[PDB]
Amino acid sequence: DCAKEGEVCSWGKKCCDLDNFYCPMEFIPHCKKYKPYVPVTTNCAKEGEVCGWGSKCCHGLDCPLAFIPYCEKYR
Amino acid sequence: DCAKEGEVCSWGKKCCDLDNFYCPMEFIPHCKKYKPYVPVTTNCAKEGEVCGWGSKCCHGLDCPLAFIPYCEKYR
Amino acid sequence: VYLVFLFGFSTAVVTLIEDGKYNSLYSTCLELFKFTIGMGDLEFTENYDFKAVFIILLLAYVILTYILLLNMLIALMGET
Amino acid sequence: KSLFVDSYSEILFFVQSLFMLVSVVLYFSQRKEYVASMVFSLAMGWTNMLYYTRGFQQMGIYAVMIEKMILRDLCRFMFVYLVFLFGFSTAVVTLIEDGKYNSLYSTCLELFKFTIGMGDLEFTENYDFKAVFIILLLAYVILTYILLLNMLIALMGET
Amino acid sequence: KSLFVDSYSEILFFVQSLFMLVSVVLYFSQRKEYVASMVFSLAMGWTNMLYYTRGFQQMGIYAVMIEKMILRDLCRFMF
Ligand SMILES: CCCCCCCCCCCCC(=O)O[C@@H](COC(=O)CCC)COP(=O)(O)O[C@H]1[C@H](O)[C@@H](O)[C@@H](O)[C@@H](O)[C@@H]1O
Ligand SMILES: CCCCCCCCCCCCC(=O)O[C@@H](COC(=O)CCC)COP(=O)(O)O[C@H]1[C@H](O)[C@@H](O)[C@@H](O)[C@@H](O)[C@@H]1O
Ligand SMILES: CCCCCCCCCCC(=O)O[C@H](COC(=O)CCCCC)COP(=O)(O)OCCN
Ligand SMILES: CCCCCCCCCCC(=O)O[C@H](COC(=O)CCCCC)COP(=O)(O)OCCN
Ligand SMILES: CCCCCCCCCCC(=O)O[C@H](COC(=O)CCCCC)COP(=O)(O)OCCN
Ligand SMILES: CCCCCCCCCCC(=O)O[C@H](COC(=O)CCCCC)COP(=O)(O)OCCN
Repeated sequence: DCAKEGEVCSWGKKCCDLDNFYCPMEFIPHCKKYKPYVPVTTNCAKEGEVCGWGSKCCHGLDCPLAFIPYCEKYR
Repeated sequence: DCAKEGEVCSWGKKCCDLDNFYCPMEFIPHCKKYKPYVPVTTNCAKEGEVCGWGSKCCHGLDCPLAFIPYCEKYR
Repeated sequence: VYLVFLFGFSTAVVTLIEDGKYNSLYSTCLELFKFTIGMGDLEFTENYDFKAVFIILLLAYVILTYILLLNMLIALMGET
Repeated sequence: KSLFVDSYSEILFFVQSLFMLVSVVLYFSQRKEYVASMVFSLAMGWTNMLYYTRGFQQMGIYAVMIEKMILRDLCRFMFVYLVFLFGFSTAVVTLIEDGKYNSLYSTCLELFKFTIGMGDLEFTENYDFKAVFIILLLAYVILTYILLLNMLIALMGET
Repeated sequence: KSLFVDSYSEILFFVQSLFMLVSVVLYFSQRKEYVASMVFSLAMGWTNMLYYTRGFQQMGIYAVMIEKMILRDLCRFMF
């Protein structure tokens, strides 16, 4: 049968229902429940600010690939 | 402007709308129209018959990866 | 020598994982051959039963074939 | 010291036998882990076919050359390679605590993939310290892939 | 002359120390950038383990060969 949360997985035994639980990659992994998607909020960088060097950007922007990238609206 | 069907593409000029366009990979390509799609008609192989060696299965079936494969009702 | 190593690790992998692209010797032999020419598929997105034993076999195979034997072939051609 | 330096084939055949016996013990103890033992016997059992390459001169000399490549060249390579891998792995895990890089094991695998030519220099994810990550990965790739891995081929040629 | 032609290991240990001090300065100034200075000092540190390969003959000669490979061959190829 399947392994429940908190039990050792992948040594000949899968986790239970995979919409709710997963087996991580850690060489003796234990089944863990998923976690929700918390949205990004303050402490992010805003539009026109230096992204990448220690501060990500909020939802409505993209941080380009450049040496000193600035977040911008992507259309 | 864009190039119409039959004109030479990719030498500094894209063709017009994607619904009737594909610039082939031919080193002097011409804009061509997407043909309609027909499913696998007759002359296919049937389930339990040999596939791969000059005959392909019909759309309800699939040909596995083996030296002498046979059409199977996949899933 | 290469075919001896290939068939050995192929049989082991097929025995370990009976399903999901490794349900035959032909498929598993091809998938392990792809590692030799540098286009392997080390994704590990699948939920196999004996993962973390699978990984040890693949790492051992890769070290034996890719790093050791191929560079040895280059050395021997240079000697010839 | 004699076993540590000589009679390797006896050790390998013995270890194959040990894996088989442990597999039988786990079989009759009503465990599923016996398969994990069994395959380690099987994968060894084919490689020990090379023992029989003696008795044919060309293949025998080839096998002896394999033996000296393993002991003299590969053993020195792997020590330095593991030191560099572990160093950059710890740095990357410290920098980026989330998503393929939240453990030493996952990060070690993802860095190991670069050496065998199936890396992942994508940088599509939204990390806090992107653009430092790129510098670390470029340094790692230059040090391992270009310098050390070709140096191994040169040393094998000399040997 | 000897600051670049010779005595590499003294320079590399010194540069590791400089990265550590810059990390401390950034730490107490309320800047997250102190992480960036930290990890470089970590990544250099595990590389400076090769300094101790002397005292073992085979690894010592191997490390000297690595030094010469960097300074002779790689520095033209990269150009
Ligand atoms: C998951 C599993 C994968 C692991 C597979 C690992 C590779 C197996 C490769 C197949 C090896 C079989 C074999 O052919 O055995 C090899 C030993 O394996 C190795 O090379 C290193 C193993 C590390 C030769 O051993 P040999 O008995 O010939 O030793 C010699 C004496 O006989 C002789 O009298 C002289 O004293 C001479 O100096 C001695 O050396
Ligand atoms: C995140 C970014 C990491 C960058 C890391 C870059 C690789 C470091 C590799 C490990 C370096 C440790 C080491 O051990 O450094 C090596 C050399 O460094 C290099 O490989 C190139 C550095 C540039 C030995 O330095 P050494 O002090 O012994 O110099 C020798 C004198 O002792 C002796 O008297 C002789 O006169 C001799 O001619 C001198 O050379
Ligand atoms: C030859 C080619 C090698 C390439 C692969 C290298 C993988 C080594 C993993 C290093 C490691 O550091 O592995 C950690 C320690 O365990 C071991 O793995 C012991 C066996 C390792 C024996 C050296 C993983 O443990 P963890 O619980 O997942 O730590 C995560 C904390 N949250
Ligand atoms: C060893 C292997 C090397 C592979 C990676 C090479 C990347 C080099 C980029 C070259 C460059 O020329 O980089 C441009 C100039 O700036 C710098 O980056 C200076 C610092 C660079 C120090 C040399 C990028 O600037 P940008 O603003 O993003 O240009 C976009 C304009 N809209
Ligand atoms: C160094 C790495 C090489 C890899 C790429 C090789 C490309 C050559 C293709 C050969 C060919 O067969 O190319 C034919 C002619 O094109 C040319 O190529 C001309 C130049 C040939 C002179 C060398 C194909 O004819 P087509 O009109 O382009 O396509 C219609 C077909 N029904
Ligand atoms: C040089 C590089 C080689 C890389 C590719 C090697 C692929 C060969 C696979 C070997 C094998 O062992 O192939 C099996 C036996 O058949 C043959 O293929 C005979 C011809 C083989 C001649 C020796 C596959 O048969 P199957 O029916 O699909 O078995 C699955 C049962 N469900």
